[PDB]
Amino acid sequence: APELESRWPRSVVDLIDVLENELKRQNVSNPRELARKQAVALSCFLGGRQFYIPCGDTILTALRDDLLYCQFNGRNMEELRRQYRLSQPQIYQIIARQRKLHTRRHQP
DNA sequence: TGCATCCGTGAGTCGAGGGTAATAAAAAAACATCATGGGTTGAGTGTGGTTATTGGGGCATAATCGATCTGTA
Repeated sequence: APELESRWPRSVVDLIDVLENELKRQNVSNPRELARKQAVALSCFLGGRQFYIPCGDTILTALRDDLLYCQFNGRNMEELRRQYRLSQPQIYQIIARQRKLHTRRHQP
């Protein structure tokens, strides 16, 4: 049965909902139809091929990282370390990185 | 020389329906041939698998402030 599902399109189905919950959350008109055509593009784009999808929050780091730099206010280095369960080295690194990032924004 | 005889000629763009029909023999055998259906090749498209990683975070080993009790005219 699992091996039967191995080549099963069940994965396709699982995805329309993955698209649904963000589209419904973002509140756009007509979830279902938008997401199915949305999937068809992926099917043609990625038909019959090995693909590494960035796994296990790697993208979510970048968004976790952006908010943290926004809440870094110069003396709360302990506060956001509890509330993200991160550590001193992590905090320092992200801080310096996003600081350079914004400095490229303010500076030409 | 006169006679009949045959052989090419003769506009131009345009439109709309546009196709119709006097008749007729059956058996048999014989053969050709395509049509479907079932089975080997074979030709794929399908799917997991080991091994090259390059940013990131991390602990060492160093370093430059911040706050108070002992020594010198």
